[PDB]
Formats: sequence, C-alpha cells, structure tokens
Amino acid sequence: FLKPRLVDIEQVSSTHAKVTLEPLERGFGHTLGNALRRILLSSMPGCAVTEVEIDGVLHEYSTKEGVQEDILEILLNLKGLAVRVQGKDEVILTLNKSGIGPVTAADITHDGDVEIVKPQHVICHLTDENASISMRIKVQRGRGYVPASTRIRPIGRLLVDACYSPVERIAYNVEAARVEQRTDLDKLVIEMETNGTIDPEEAIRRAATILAEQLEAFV
Amino acid sequence: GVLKIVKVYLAVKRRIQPGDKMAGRHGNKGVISKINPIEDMPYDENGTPV
Amino acid sequence: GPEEITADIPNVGEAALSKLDESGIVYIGAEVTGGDILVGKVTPKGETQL
Amino acid sequence: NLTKEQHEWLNGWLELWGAWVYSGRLEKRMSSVIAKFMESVEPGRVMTRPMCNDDDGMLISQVVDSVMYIDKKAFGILLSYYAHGSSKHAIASYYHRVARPRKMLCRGGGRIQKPSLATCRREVDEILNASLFMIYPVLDSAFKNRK
RNA sequence: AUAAGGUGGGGUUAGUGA
Repeated sequence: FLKPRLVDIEQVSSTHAKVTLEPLERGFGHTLGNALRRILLSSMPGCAVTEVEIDGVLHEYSTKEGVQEDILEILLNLKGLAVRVQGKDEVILTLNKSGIGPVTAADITHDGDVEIVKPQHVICHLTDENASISMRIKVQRGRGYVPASTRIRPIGRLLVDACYSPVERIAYNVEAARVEQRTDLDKLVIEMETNGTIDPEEAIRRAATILAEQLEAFV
Repeated sequence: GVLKIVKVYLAVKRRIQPGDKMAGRHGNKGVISKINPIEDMPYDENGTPV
Repeated sequence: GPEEITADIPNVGEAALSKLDESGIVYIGAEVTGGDILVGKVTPKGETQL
Repeated sequence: NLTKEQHEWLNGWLELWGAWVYSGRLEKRMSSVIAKFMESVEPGRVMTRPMCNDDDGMLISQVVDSVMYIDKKAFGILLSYYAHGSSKHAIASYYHRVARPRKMLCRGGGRIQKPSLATCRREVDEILNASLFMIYPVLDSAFKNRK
C-alpha cells in the first residue's frame, strides 16, 4: 500500500483555505473524508471569550447611559469575537474607549501573546460626547460548546456561553489522481472554513493526532 | 390591614430542551425530539449543514 | 403587633444571609436559585405593648 | 472523662441536633381551625425548640454516625435524650421494664431478675458519659476541619 | 417539613379519514 502526503495548502483567503491529500486507494478518500470532516467539526482547541465585567453595570438586563445598544446585544457581539493566544491558557483583556463613534476591535489593550484577528468587528456605538466603557474580558482556552449554566461570584461578573470552535464549515472532495503510470489513485481536496484563529496544517495534524490516539485504545 | 408590600421581579433565561412545542405557519405542529450534534446532520456537496 | 422586614432571623445559616442587604432585601442582580430567601420577614409573636 | 466547658459546648450542639432531627418526625396532629385559633392568642409554653442550620446538623449527623455506628443501644439512648428530650430517669423506667431477666450474676448471688431501677440509672449514665467523651475530640476537630 | 386553597367567570391544550 501507499501513504498520502501533504502536497499543497492553498491559502485562498484570510479566513479559509484548501489543502490537498494525495495519493489514496479506493474508499480511503471517502473514509478519511467523512472521518476528518467529523473530527474537524468535532473538537479543536478554542480561544473563546469566557466572561465580561463591564464597569457601571449591575447585570445584563439593564442599560448604560451613553451607548445606543443594550448590554445584551453587546455581549452577544462579543460571543462572536475571535482572538489568538499563544503563551497562556487564560488571559484577561481590557478596553477603554470614550468619544463619539463606533467601538471597534482595535480599542482593546493588546499584548504580545494575545492577538485579535478581525480588527473591524464592531461592538457598539458611543453616542455621547463624554461617556465611556471600561470592561475586562476574561478569555481562556477550551474545546467544544459549553453553556454558562453547566459550570461549577461578585455580581459585576457577567457570564457568556462558550463556543470553543475555531472551525466553521468543512467540505471534502475526492477525485482521481494524475499519478505516473497508474490509475485508481485519488486526489483528496478538503475545504475548511476558519474564522482566522487556526492554521490548517496544524489543524489536520491535531486531528490525525487525536485519531491515532483513538485507534491506539485497543491496538 | 397591610403595612407594606414588596414586589420582586425575577428574570429567567430559557433556551430550548427536547420536549418543547415549536411549529411553522401551516398547521405543521411539532414537539422537538432530539438535539443532535452537527456532525450527524445531512449536508450538501458544498458542505453546509441543514 | 406588626411584622418586620429586616435581616434579623432566627436559625438559618449565613448562606442566605450573604445575599441580602442591611435591610433584609436581595441586591439588584444577585443571581439566586430555588429555595433562597428574597426578603426576611418575621413576626413578633409575643410582643407586649403594655 | 470530659470537662465542664466541653460538656456545655457539646451539650448545646447536641440539643440543637436532636432538636433538628426531631423536626424530621414522621407526623404530628393539629387541625384546620387551631392555627386561626393560635395566631391571635399568646400560647404560653413555646414548645419550639431551636435548631441549627442544615449544614451543621447534617455535619454532626455524619459525626455521630461516624463514631456511634458501632453501638445501636447507645445511639438509641442518645436519640432518646436529645431527640425526644426525655429524661434519664424516664428511660430508666422504659428500659427497666424490658431490660430482660438475662440472668446477670451479681455480688449478692445467682439471681433471676432485672437489675434494679436503682441499678439501671448508673447503667445509663456510664454510657453517655463515655459516649460524649468518645465523640468530643472528633467533633471539635470537625468544626475546625470545615474551618 | 410553616405555602397554602373553597366558589364563580374567562382563556388555552390534547383528542378520524370513508
């Protein structure tokens, strides 16, 4: 038998890309197709938002003078906020912004180990000439979908749900390979969809790492 | 005969759970049966889940 | 006699007492569960007023 | 044997305990009028024995089970004393009625009788005097262990 | 175990295809 290898990662855009696996025998395109699709949607390490403590706010179901938006819409906007962390397993981010205008992703106090990926992602609009927000955004690692109720203290600490999944949409396509003097061999092409927080070769390598650990369990 | 009344507003968030009634606009009722993970959905060649 | 509203109570633990104010009322935004105490109300049984 | 302060402090915890467990009595009586008959009168004898929270009563329940699980007689008279609140002499009577002529051989001679009610008092008393002394350093650490 | 609890009225839910 043969073994496939990486020939290309077509970085087609900032968000997503396509990789290529080649060569393969019969069924293994479909086998690793359904397999690696299912693993990539299954479980990758995530870097979601965890909880947010905005300053003058008792609780999520109230307002704040100086912003057009409710609190609720704000933190659901933060639920989609993507970010990249390297050296830690949890970190606390901080934003301070006054003046009339939209609140972008740029206004956080960035560090060298954390890295936002989409600077344009809006949060809210300040409408007052002199009002500000000052929240502290706790961010940690994780894996999977974790609601806020299934976990486990001061009242300013609001909560969110956890969506520890960098991936969005996985598609794979088999076709024949163009091998030297041989047929019946297969080019696997995989299209992933990433928010921007995970490099592809790392992703599939982690996936097959998990899959080897799972075939490990009996032989 | 009462001295003071204290009203308390309590606020609940409710998501969804297997056993809820949810329906379209054609008399097509339904009780939601199984919240089944993403990977088991049908999906097109483009890759989008239903 | 009347009835009182304060945080003075006979014989419950400090767990429910943690989440009241000085007047016996939960703060706005303290998340509670079932069986928690919102307002400590007591009766003076045995008040004299003589 | 234990000391006087220990007897006080532990004694207060135990009366709160048996007061608490006595509230888990199976059934009482009352009526449908008596409460209305009750709120507008001053009763007199407040039979409401005070008890601890559920945390302490559960905890020291685990303590009393944890030592006293080995003798069910001593446990039973313990619940007699604090749970029902009955006196030592009263259970000297209850116990003396059915102590069972078990042919205990005295310094008088071979005898077929109950040990006397004069006997059964100091029978009872040496039990719980040792029993509190047994359970005391366990419980005194147990509040400290939560602490 | 201190949440208990009668009488009217109103609104809603579930009950075939030959």
